[PDB]
Amino acid sequence: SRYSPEFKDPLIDKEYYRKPVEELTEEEKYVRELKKTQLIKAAPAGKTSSVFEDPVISKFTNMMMIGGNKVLARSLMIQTLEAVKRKQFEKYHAASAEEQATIERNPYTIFHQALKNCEPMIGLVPILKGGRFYQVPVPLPDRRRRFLAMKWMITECRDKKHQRTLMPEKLSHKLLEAFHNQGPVIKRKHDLHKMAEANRALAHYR
Amino acid sequence: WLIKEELEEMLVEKLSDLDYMQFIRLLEKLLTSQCGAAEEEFVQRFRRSVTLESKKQLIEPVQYDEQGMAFSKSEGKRKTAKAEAIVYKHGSGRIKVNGIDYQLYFPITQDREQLMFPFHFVDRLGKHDVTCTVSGGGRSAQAGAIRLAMAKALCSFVTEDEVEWMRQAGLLTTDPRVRER
Amino acid sequence: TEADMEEYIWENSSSERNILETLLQMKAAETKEIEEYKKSVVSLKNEEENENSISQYKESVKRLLNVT
Amino acid sequence: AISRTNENDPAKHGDQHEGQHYNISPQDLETVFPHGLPPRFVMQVKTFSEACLMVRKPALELLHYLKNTSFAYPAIRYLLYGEKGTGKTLSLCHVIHFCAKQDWLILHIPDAHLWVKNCRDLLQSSYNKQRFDQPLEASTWLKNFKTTNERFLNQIKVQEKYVWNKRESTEKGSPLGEVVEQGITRVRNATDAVGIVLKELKRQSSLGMFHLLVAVDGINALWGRTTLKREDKSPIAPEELALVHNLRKMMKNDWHGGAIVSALSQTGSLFKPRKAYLPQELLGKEGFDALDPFIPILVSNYNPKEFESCIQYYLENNWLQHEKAPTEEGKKELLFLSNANPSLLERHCAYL
Ligand SMILES: Nc1ncnc2c1ncn2[C@@H]1O[C@H](COP(=O)(O)OP(=O)(O)OP(=O)(O)O)[C@@H](O)[C@H]1O
Ligand SMILES: Nc1nc2c(ncn2[C@@H]2O[C@H](COP(=O)(O)OP(=O)(O)O)[C@@H](O)[C@H]2O)c(=O)[nH]1
Ligand SMILES: [Mg+2]
Repeated sequence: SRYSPEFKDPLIDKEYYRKPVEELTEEEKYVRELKKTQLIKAAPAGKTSSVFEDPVISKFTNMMMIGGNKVLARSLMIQTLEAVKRKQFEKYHAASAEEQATIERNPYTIFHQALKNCEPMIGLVPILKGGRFYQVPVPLPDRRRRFLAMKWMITECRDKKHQRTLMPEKLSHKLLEAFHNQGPVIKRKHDLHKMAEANRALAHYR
Repeated sequence: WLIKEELEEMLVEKLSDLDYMQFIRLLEKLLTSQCGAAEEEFVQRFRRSVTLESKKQLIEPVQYDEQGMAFSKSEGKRKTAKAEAIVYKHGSGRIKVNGIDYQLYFPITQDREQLMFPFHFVDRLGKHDVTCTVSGGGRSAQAGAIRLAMAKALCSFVTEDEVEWMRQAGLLTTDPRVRER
Repeated sequence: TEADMEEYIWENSSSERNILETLLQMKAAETKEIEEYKKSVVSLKNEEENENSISQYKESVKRLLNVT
Repeated sequence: AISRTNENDPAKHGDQHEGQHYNISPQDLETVFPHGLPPRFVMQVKTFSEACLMVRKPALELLHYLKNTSFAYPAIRYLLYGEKGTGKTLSLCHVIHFCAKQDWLILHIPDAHLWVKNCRDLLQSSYNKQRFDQPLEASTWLKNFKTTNERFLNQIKVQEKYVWNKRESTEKGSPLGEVVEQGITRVRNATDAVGIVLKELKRQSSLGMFHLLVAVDGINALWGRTTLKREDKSPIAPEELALVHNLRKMMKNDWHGGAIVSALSQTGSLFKPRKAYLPQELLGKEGFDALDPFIPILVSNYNPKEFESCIQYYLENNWLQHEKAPTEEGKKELLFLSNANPSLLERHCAYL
């Protein structure tokens, strides 16, 4: 690393600094004073003080990226968001008066909720002890399941049975299915929670 | 605090670790009390410098163009891209990159995000005019070099507290990450 | 030949013949203006093309064609 | 609704409507614009279930010129120019809508760039063996020309006997629609049917039967270059295409009773840099000589009033779903990221 150990990662939060000195506790006051002496790394290309910044969508874009092509990854992500928004508007205009109160048209809400509906609570760990591999259950950290939701979504949308359907249209359809607790990714979550229930005795091995 | 070996040099006597700690505890106890001028000089005898300038970023001086408009110039570098920005005290948010409007120079939305970051952080969007010249590098390197130059130039027209806030956000630090051999 | 030229000569040009034909047709349907028109055309053909030159040409052509 | 205007008749718009949106009825949409509107404005129409156009200074000036047009003088060439995605195509569409409501004959070319690239079925014209025909691209235009001007095709009547083949011919005095029909049925005679139509419309309009509007978007394609090749892998010049060669005759001001309105476009252009937008840069020497004298009208980015009204229109359609977009900080961020450019603003607001 070209940064020395002294350098600390920057805090881009714009509302943090505007917090009044009166609201500062003694501990937070000490942290603020300490940070002044410290060296800070240059903020990286990416996150910004922009009010539209969404770390989850940035991570999803980074995980769709291939070969450093971030322009194409972001183009695909924005096309997916636009397709989701247009499909929801189309479904909203064709709805009855009472059905229009339960149709979500905000694409960010749909994306976050879809990625929440695919997170597995428990997982499996391959562990060979007796000369035979044993898949023991384990509860996943929050980071691990948050990563797994995105990885499963991307892998499902890259499956080759989806033939000549361009990526944005596939991804919007998968997101809208997962929004309603349907589709192959929710099935992949359920079939993991079932293979981790059919091995609840091997947990003791861990 | 004076470190053990140079304390030995000052005393011209070899001394252990524990007695060094005892001396330093006495010095701290003296510092806590309402030490006077002579006492502060005595304590200063046993303290070298590590520099407090990490606190303070250097503020550029405000210059004046022939029309009488106040402005400030600064420079930045990212990978091989090198940028020099001129920020005018009063403006309407017009950024000119190499004599071209910024949205025409930077088609990609991300670079425009990068140019937006410094002014947006201090809530001064639409309140300055920028005339920058960048050279070398690629799209993102040029965007980052411009962003650093505008941050350094904008340091002149904000409060010292906002200068520190920009420093803590990583907006005034050259990024040293470059291609390895 | 015209292709060899590095300066624009308004006299005996496509622009000159076009504007003459247009004015003859206007007279059938029914100068400083032509001087300013040729100045604008020569500027656009020789110097750099900016929006100021384009606007100057627009005003000249509007006055020639009686557009307001 | 501060962003909307109830005066939905383009003949009565003035400077007080600048920045306000007026609605185009579905009937006018399907009649006047089978092909005119930009591809990404049609998406907005389908999503919002309405086609609302903002009234801007370019279109207002171009309408004020057309209202005071003397139909005895030769047709005047108006050229809309401006930076990329600034609103020149939609200003042209505004003017086309104004002229259609006053019973003009609309000769609208949605994009002249399509006729100089990516043609699979290129033929040699039987009428003239040194020119090529584009039956797919001419038959596609003929159907929509029939749709837009269905009324006049029976009132207008040809003035010569046209021979399609030894068996089939159109006799003098027949309605023009028949010719159109002959182009729509047998695409082999599509390009020949287009030229005849032009030959009629430029001629009879002089006689005074109707007022003709020649609206050509992406006009800079006619005097440029093509990416079309022969069988010996040689380049074909634009003047060797019959469809292009016949349209250049409409641009010359050797007729009266109409106006020629044009719009430059670097989008879809061939062998032009991205940042070229000025009339000479895009037209070329030949194109500028062909159009000179012409009136160039500049289209710019949204001014603050127009930008605020556009964002208010999007909000009134509930098209900005992000919670921070309505706020003032969000509007400042949108303004900076787009720089008030209508196209960039629309694209960024699309996924918000
Ligand atoms: N008068 C207008 N009313 C409503 N929307 C407009 C108007 N002008 C521009 N826009 C918005 O800008 C987008 C792009 O505008 P337009 O299609 O007219 O581009 P253009 O200036 O012809 O550019 P290009 O060179 O890309 O063809 C339109 O889709 C619409 O979103
Ligand atoms: N198939 C066919 N096409 C015709 C006939 N007459 C005119 N056209 C077409 O309509 C256009 C009329 O425009 P014109 O001024 O005559 O151009 P020209 O080729 O130089 O003679 C021509 O380009 C032809 O393509 C005709 O008698 N038969
Ligand atoms: Mg256009």
